[PDB]
Amino acid sequence: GLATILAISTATPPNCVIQADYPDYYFKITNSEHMTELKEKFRRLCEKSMIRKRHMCLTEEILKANPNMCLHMGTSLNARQDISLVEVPKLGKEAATKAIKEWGQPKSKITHLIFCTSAGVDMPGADYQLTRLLGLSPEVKRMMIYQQGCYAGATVLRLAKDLTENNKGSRVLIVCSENTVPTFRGPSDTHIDSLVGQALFADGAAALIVGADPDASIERPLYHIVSASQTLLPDSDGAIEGHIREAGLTVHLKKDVPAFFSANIEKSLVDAFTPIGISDWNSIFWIAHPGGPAILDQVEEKLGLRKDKLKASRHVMSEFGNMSSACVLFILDEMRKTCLEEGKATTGEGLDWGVLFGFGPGLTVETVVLRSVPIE
Amino acid sequence: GLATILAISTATPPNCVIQADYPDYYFKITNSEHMTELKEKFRRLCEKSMIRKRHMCLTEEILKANPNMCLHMGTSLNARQDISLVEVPKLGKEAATKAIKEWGQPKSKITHLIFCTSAGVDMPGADYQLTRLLGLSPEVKRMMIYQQGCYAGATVLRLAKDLTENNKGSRVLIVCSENTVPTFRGPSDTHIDSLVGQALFADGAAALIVGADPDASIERPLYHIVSASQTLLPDSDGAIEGHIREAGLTVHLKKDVPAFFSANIEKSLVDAFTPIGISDWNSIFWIAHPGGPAILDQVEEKLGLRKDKLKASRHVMSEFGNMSSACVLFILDEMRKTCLEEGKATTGEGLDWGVLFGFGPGLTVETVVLRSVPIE
Ligand SMILES: CC(C)(COP(=O)(O)OP(=O)(O)OC[C@H]1O[C@@H](n2cnc3c(N)ncnc32)[C@H](O)[C@@H]1OP(=O)(O)O)[C@@H](O)C(=O)NCCC(=O)NCCS
Ligand SMILES: CC(C)(COP(=O)(O)OP(=O)(O)OC[C@H]1O[C@@H](n2cnc3c(N)ncnc32)[C@H](O)[C@@H]1OP(=O)(O)O)[C@@H](O)C(=O)NCCC(=O)NCCS
Repeated sequence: GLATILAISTATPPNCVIQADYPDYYFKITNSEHMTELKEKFRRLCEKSMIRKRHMCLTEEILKANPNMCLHMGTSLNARQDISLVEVPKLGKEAATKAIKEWGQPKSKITHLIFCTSAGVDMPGADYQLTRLLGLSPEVKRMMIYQQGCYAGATVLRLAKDLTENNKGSRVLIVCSENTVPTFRGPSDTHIDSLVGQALFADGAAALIVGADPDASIERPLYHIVSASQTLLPDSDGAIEGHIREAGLTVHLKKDVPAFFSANIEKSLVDAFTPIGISDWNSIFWIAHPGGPAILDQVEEKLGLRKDKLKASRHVMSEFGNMSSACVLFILDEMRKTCLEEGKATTGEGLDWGVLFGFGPGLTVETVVLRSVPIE
Repeated sequence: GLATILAISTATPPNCVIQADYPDYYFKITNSEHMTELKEKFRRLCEKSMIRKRHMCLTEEILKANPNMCLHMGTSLNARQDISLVEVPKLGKEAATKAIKEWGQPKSKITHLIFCTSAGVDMPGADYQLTRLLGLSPEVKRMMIYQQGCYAGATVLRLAKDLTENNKGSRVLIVCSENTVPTFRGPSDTHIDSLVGQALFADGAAALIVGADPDASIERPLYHIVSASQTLLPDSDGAIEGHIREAGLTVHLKKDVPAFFSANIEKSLVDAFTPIGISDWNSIFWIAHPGGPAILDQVEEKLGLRKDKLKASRHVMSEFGNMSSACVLFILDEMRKTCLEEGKATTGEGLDWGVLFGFGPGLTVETVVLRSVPIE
């Protein structure tokens, strides 16, 4: 009777940028090539990011039409909203349609909708827009999770667990849709942490169907959501902040963000897995939000993870970059697809128990304990 | 085993405005006294609003320091954010402290926090700020409900029901905190619907403790949350919209908003109460979001409600105005207090079953079915 993931799909905007080409493109389109040292610093950030490509619905053409978006602090929120508020549900609809097709049931059986984005707020919200675009029932029970940043891919699983398990027959559609329209901006030699965001953030959407008590004749379980926790890390106030301003969403990142997450992550593992009798962190499958490669590297080092535990998470980071809440859902899709292709015994890389982590502002750690499903 | 409201408290900023004096004050502080006809129109709106007073943390002094807030469309989002993002959790903390005192248990027993506001978004959110201000456990499970407008006082009860009932031992703190900092603006003879907002919107916060399985030795039930639904009204797209812009939160209201809600409300009553065997809408106690007096008047007329059914809802509207999500929680507090004072048989005006309605963008109707508790 646990909430069960029944289908997962993803979508990205067509427009792609090769990370190796990005420092030249970025410093040219923002008219900052005279910033020779800052460009080389950005080059190092992009090289160290461990990202091969990123999708961005923002094109050279759109940026030329909105030049204040290319300044560091140009007045541009209205322009960003005009673009993003249409894009967020549109990209989410692409992912949702594919998830519903995989699931194979009529959309009239979707009783709940969770929509999640940090790319722009509006009233009514992206949940309303998606409900109308998909033609969901007017009576769909909606939860709109706005502006919760990079841990929210786990938040929506924590939410979906309680919705589906407390409501017999319920089926929840989850949609996360994120993009760089509010955060893209030109460079500043007094805002290096803003450059880090320019090296990492990307567009993407993911959609899931979740329900308790699957009908084995028509539905196929992929993961079970066993537990979901959330905690704030000690002494971490101010380490990640994002402010919605006249210049868009400004991003503020302290250098010891990776150290906070790696220094505290084992406590979440202990609290989540000791009650189950589990203590070997290499004996569980891992989905870790790739907020940056340094978070994943330092967690790996601190815990002594074998070097392939984080392969699925690093693969999504490499092929898609930091798509905020969407990343962990992309990673679940990657792992179950790869396990089916490679003939593994379970959707969790042949292991039975797994952990999914969201990392973001607070500092907040979201810890979800999963069970895999056998692949017969 | 139903989610049960165990404590309710409210808070308002000290600064109060008498509605009879507001047209003169408003047209003076916005430098618009030459708008003689528009001022009289605003006078009629304030007279017809059925509001006696409103609380607003915004003072003449603060508005003088932020003159772009007094224009109709002056660039002012940064100024509004600077004020509102501090005020929202501060006013919420005042209500939360009082609710926790009423409840009487240690704040370490609060396992979940729902924070709700449409007065300003930030990362981390007001839930984070409140957790630190109150000293809740770092492991409190937080849900941040941003920008869902006037139906969200019911949304948080719908959310709290599933959180508490799916988690044994859980106790949820709900805080709604709303204010006029993002919406206050000067008048425009081409934006009459914006004037309607200036006549109606107000500041306030409410806080509740909710939990299933109350401990009768230490806790006192006030209401049980039996069911919670949400629906979009047919052909209503665009009737209420709110946009987060460089000039703040702009408000857009069609004239037939009251007709949409009154024409469709009985369907929600039918769906919610027919399965319980209830059809007499005068036989249940009522909590109705006072989005404007015309909504309450037209619902009353359409359904044939006796003229005192909406007394508690109209009382809160009169003494506090439209505080968005906080209103329905103020009304629950008023009704249980009044019923205790007047010696009624139940916290629901002596009736056993009750309905609580949230109204807002979509158009969305939130329908919560309540049970009262006997007063011995
Ligand atoms: C950004 C990142 C990929 C850079 O990788 P790295 O080069 O191996 O790490 P380094 O310490 O060598 O950083 C290289 C340079 O960027 C600077 N830098 C990195 N993070 C920075 C930050 N948050 N603020 C300011 N400068 C920063 C470093 O100081 C260094 O500058 P310098 O060589 O001129 O002295 C890596 O630091 C990372 O993944 N950080 C976590 C990112 C994060 O916070 N994600 C959450 C976003 S919501
Ligand atoms: C605003 C309100 C109190 C006015 O009460 P009322 O005077 O009895 O109703 P009226 O139709 O006579 O309105 C008076 C005037 O305001 C105008 N008006 C009212 N609502 C308006 C709107 N949404 N847009 C533009 N004008 C509006 C009317 O046209 C009328 O102007 P006029 O006399 O010069 O022709 C009442 O209409 C109400 O409660 N409306 C619902 C408010 C609402 O939408 N709340 C949700 C906010 S999120």
